[PDB]
Amino acid sequence: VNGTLMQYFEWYTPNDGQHWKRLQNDAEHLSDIGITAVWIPPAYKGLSQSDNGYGPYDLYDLGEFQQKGTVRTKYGTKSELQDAIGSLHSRNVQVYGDVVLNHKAGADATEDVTAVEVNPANRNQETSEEYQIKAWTDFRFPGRGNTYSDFKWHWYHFDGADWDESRKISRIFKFRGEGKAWDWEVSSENGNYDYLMYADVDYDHPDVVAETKKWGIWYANELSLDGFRIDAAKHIKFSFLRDWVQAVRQATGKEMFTVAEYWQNNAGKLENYLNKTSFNQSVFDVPLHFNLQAASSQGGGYDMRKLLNGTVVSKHPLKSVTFVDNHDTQPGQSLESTVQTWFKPLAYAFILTRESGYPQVFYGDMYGTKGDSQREIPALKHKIEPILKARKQYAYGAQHDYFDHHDIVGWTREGDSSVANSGLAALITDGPGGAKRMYVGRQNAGETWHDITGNRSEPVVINSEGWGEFHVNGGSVSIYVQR
Ligand SMILES: [Ca+2]
Ligand SMILES: [Ca+2]
Ligand SMILES: [Ca+2]
Ligand SMILES: [Ca+2]
Ligand code: NA
Repeated sequence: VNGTLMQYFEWYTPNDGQHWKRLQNDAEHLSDIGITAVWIPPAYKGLSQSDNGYGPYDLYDLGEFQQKGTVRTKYGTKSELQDAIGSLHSRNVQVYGDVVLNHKAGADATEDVTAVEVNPANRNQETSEEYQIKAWTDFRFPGRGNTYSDFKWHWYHFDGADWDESRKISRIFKFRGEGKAWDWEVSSENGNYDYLMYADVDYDHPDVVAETKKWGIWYANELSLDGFRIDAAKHIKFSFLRDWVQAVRQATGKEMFTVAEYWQNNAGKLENYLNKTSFNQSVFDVPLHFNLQAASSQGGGYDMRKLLNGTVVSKHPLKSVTFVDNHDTQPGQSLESTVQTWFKPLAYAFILTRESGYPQVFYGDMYGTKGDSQREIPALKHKIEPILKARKQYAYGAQHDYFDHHDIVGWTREGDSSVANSGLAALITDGPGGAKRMYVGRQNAGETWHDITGNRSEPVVINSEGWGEFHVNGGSVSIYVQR
């Protein structure tokens, strides 16, 4: 059966501490609709209870130690998360944990550090003489003590930070120590993009490297994780991420599927990351997201024949996780670039019914986003579920592509003899509707097919040769399958 990932959170998921309970409760629904793996938000204690997890304070605190004035994380307690995972597993759904290793946030105290400022546009350039700062680098874990790990962090485990408590100024500070330098290889944007936010981990420090691998193995074993989602990969030494994934696989003996968030609309840079990590991990198909977003925003003017241009799925399908939107691209967020609602079902058809790539459904698209703009994403589950059913029950067999018109494009799947009544014919259009003759396999001759989305009520009969004349409404999607 085809695999389908679900990102199970959005930016505005509530800080009610009930998200793991929500997931546990949704396990049956997710398995029923065909989700086979869930990517959960960072599960460890952030700089505050309300942090989404991307400002992690203590990786070893999964919502079980009193730190930051709370036991639970934003999402709930450790036991609640373990219950959610147990429910998913009972329904043959896997769980991928989010791994936030770039930086640490929320230090317990400052320390005196010799530092230099660097150019924000070229971090390889020092722009001040050395001076003393007070940086937030002492991480002591007062509520955990030595439980699980007696490692304590200090300035020297980091390459830099962006705040000096002495002068109360925000700059990119690079620390001075013994052979300190920004890590390589990382994205070359801004000269060296090792530094992003908070206190940047130094992946040159041998103790840090060993400790982080130890943590990775611990985290997998503690939650019985089936794989990982790596946050902010372009800001972390690539050979380190390569080795870290391998270390966890060696210890567990498990596949440990991993997808990295390498946030760059550049297929060539994404391919470089794949090479530098020995093709041991997938990447999100950032270019495809941007293409889909472009099509959704040009009011019909986008050349739909070009949807696959420059995408990772077109070049390294087996290493691509395709997606429509995420918590960073949703309205009001840092990488805001939302696929417009009218086009969203078309985009889901594109990632869920095509043969290549590992598609990811976004919780915010299914259930809606709860931000404060007058342009939040509505709950589109009623439009995505039919497309998920198309994936689960019909998207099998040989695929034929029809990227042959500036608005109306489509593809078919012939079905597989081992999946009863499988096969489909999909059409999408960014402009006025119309028709397209497409081949669905001579073995489907004479069959009555119908649009599983309900957008069109008229059935299509496959002729004696395996060709059907399919129809799509304007700015819409139709996916035809056996009646
Ligand atoms: Ca370094
Ligand atoms: Ca970094
Ligand atoms: Ca067009
Ligand atoms: Ca058939
Ligand atoms: Na670093």
